[PDB]
Amino acid sequence: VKDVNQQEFVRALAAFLKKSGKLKVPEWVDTVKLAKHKELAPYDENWFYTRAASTVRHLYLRGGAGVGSMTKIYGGRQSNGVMPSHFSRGSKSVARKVLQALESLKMVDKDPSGGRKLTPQGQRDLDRIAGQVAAAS
Amino acid sequence: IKLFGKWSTDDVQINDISLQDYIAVKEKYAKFLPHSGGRYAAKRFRKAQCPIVERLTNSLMMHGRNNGKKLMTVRIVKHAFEIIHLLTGENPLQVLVNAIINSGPREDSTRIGRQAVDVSPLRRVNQAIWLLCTGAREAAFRNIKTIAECVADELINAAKGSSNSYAIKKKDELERVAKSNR
Amino acid sequence: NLVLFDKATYDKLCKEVPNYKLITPAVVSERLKIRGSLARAALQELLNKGLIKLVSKHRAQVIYTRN
Amino acid sequence: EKFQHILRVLNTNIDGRRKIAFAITAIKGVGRRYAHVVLRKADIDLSKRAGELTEDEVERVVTIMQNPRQYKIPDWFLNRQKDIKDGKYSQVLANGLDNKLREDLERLKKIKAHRGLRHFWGLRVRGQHTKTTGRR
Amino acid sequence: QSVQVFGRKKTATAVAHCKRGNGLIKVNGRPLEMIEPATLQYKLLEPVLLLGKERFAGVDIRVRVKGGGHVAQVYAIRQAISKSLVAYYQKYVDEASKKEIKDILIQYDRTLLVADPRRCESKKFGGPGARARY
Amino acid sequence: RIRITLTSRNVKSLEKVCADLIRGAKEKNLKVKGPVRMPTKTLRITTRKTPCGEGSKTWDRFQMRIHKRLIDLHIEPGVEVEVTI
Amino acid sequence: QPIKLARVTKVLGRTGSQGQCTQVRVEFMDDSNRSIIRNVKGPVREGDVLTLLESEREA
RNA sequence: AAGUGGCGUUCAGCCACACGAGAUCGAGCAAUAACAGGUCUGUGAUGCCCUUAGAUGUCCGGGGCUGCACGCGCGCUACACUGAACGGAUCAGCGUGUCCUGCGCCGACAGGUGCGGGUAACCCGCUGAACCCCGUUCGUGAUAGGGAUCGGGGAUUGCAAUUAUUUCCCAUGAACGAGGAAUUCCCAGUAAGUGCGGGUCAUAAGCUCGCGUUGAUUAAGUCCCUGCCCUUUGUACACACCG
Repeated sequence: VKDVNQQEFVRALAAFLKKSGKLKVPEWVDTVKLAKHKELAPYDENWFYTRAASTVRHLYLRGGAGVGSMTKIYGGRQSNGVMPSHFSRGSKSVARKVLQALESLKMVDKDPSGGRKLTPQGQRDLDRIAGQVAAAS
Repeated sequence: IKLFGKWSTDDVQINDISLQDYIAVKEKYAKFLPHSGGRYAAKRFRKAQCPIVERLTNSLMMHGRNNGKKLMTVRIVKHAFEIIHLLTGENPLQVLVNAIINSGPREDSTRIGRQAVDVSPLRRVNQAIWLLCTGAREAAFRNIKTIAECVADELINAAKGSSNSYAIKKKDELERVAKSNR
Repeated sequence: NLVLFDKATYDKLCKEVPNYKLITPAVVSERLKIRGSLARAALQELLNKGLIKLVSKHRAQVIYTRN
Repeated sequence: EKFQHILRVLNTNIDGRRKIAFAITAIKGVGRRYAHVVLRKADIDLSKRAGELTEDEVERVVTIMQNPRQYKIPDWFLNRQKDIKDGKYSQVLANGLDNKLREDLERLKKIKAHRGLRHFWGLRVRGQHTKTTGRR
Repeated sequence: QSVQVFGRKKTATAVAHCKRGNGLIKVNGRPLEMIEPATLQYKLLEPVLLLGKERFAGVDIRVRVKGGGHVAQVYAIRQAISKSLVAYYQKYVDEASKKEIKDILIQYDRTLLVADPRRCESKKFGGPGARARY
Repeated sequence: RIRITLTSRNVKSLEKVCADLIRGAKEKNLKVKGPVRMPTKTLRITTRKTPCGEGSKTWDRFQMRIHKRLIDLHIEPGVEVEVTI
Repeated sequence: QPIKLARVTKVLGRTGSQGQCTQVRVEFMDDSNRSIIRNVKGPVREGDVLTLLESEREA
């Protein structure tokens, strides 16, 4: 997935992941916000496709992450009002349901040592999108 | 050829012979970016060798909010030179050096407990960049006009002596006080 | 100030703005008395047609010019 | 055309010039989070002003705004949930918010509870130190 | 035929593996022009823009970076790439070509071949930082 | 294979028994691995100097360094020895 | 009167209550004569070129 | 202050340069002597006095130290577009761990639950920190700035939270448009921004001790102010001008 821009990679991979209408996309994608340190829900309607494209991209670079790791990857600063701001982990159920959605596409499997890693099928699909963004740039 | 990337460093002349030595632009201090971190705050006259595009970048980080945010001000100077080259077809590096020529107070007054005294060539460029960045900062505190526009307008008006630049109004104010207190 | 274009304002945008030296969602918002949201989306339409060009695009700084 | 500068929704002037997701927040009892979810259930483009809405689309928002549970909005999203009297999970609107905010203050007062007496005395009720702060 | 030279910023240690081959310059597997900070993209290309691509067209460079921040890794990568070519031109090419490379990189900016020893100072009690007090 | 762990608070006495262990075992024709020096541990304790609250916020920093070296082969006061398999 | 251009040749010392003005003997560049002494505000060293707006009085 | 140049009783040294990882790096320790400085509430350090069984011993309940017309002292958050949000991407170090925590499930979050690892360069952990960077909407607007004040609920800690222990969710959306006279800190990886860790800790940071990150403006000077030091001078002071 390297050799290309990682910000346009997750946008083109999400379009491929949405055009391939097989993702789970739970029912509460319209009510949940992605973290307790967030004030509003994601502006984009298809945030579950954007996060799934970015999540499978992190597993390509650092396998065996798991839900606890993706919760830390997508964490950020938490404004506490009149108190100083600290780091806050992301959502656990959002990170867990987006990991199981990638497993339904046979792109992610349970890592034998730790959590979940990338499959040879997912590694192939990610490299195909990585070739499309290179030709389109 | 050495450039910022699109804007050439040559053909940038300096009118005042005084500031010709304390303005680092051509043939020796030409870098692709106004960000090198060369430890210029080490000796007495090390900042005189620092490029004025980086000194303009360092002076735009002036508030408790902007401290330690230089890649932002590099982007501001990068976008300001785009507006400068767009408004005036001349070289943006020429507009910045011409702004220092007109924003440098030649004389100042000191308090005695006044008295007009001369201004060193280094304090001219030191105060010119200070007056230029102060005017563009106050012009964008509450305004839809972005900082890249305020910095560009602060520099094109100073390079032309339009008397609308905040630096020109302050430069003429400090001189007329020393003119009456000499 | 203005949130949606009017017949007297929209025609004012399409005839004299493409003739400006600096075209920016901030400089066209001050003289047309329109808000930055409308001024930003309006300049994106002129870029698609071809009346204006694009000098440099960024998060909070989009610089257009004339053909 | 046919733009509405000031909308009258639930006896509350809604600025039509603002975005649809934030102009609703002028109604008491709804905020930036509850406004987005109501406008998410009712399929309406969020990239339009409040005055750009048709009169039919506005009335559909008021239905979900007053009946959130019917349009699949969970109970944890409501501001008046598990009421002490009827236990009806609901979203108190502009007029109903002040009637609810005033009622529970009267209930905490007639029973002579501590948090009710602190309200009647015009003091901090959540344990704040009032020695140096709260001086108007 | 390969050298491994490290460049050190405050805490960013970038080690460049200059090995013979084609003009490949990658940082942690990613190309040099693909590093996340685009504002500092020219700082990473200074060893290439000054020395020219013809000097790098015979060696592959694979930089591995860890430590420090975003900006510290930028100055550590360009320093590792600058010194890896110098150390390569010293052990496998003549010394005359080494001086032809060093005089170009030193005259532009000495921080490409010499690391600055500036590090964070220890905090003193009675103050918010190293120098400042309450 | 035997791994000998050596932990002490003074490097001079810790390397003194470390050299005698390598030299004492090298004469027995035993292939030994060199002394692997674990990262030193500094036990920081920053206390308040004054036994009351009148001091001018003067803190005193204490350190207790614990150096660790292991020897894998196939004693002075202040040095801990622990052999394994 | 024109704006005269002088060059710093010798830095004498620091003047002023707080030592903010440096007393410098500044000669002119058009001719070797007129080695006047001026009070300069800011960092000055031997070799600087000053822009004298008024060069009549010594002070 | 080794080399070179210059300034100097061509001395002590200073300034500028070449070379070089550096050309004043940051603590600790710290004399003679003084205070009626702090500490009996750190001590099974302690004189004396006082209380000694209806106790000032000691235990267990409940309350208080949080009480609020107010006058101040350290702080945090702000007054935004050099920005808030939403999303993408991408980088630390100090250090702790019998409690620190990893994975698979449950939940919107806070949680819960089973299986695990680590008495540790081994596991947490390649500490995927934040600011920052790149997109995306917001557009003088007391506003998508600010999140104070209150309502209704979900949890966790513990024997037990009401005077809300903390935490989460929804709602409520106040003063505050850079701040008077005054006043503080600071000369380079420094100020400042930014987050992390340790101490406190059953529950636990707006404090403090550390850590890295981003990273400047100005200054290489002066007794002008304010502080002490020294010499000279005066003294009827010597418990020493609190004379």
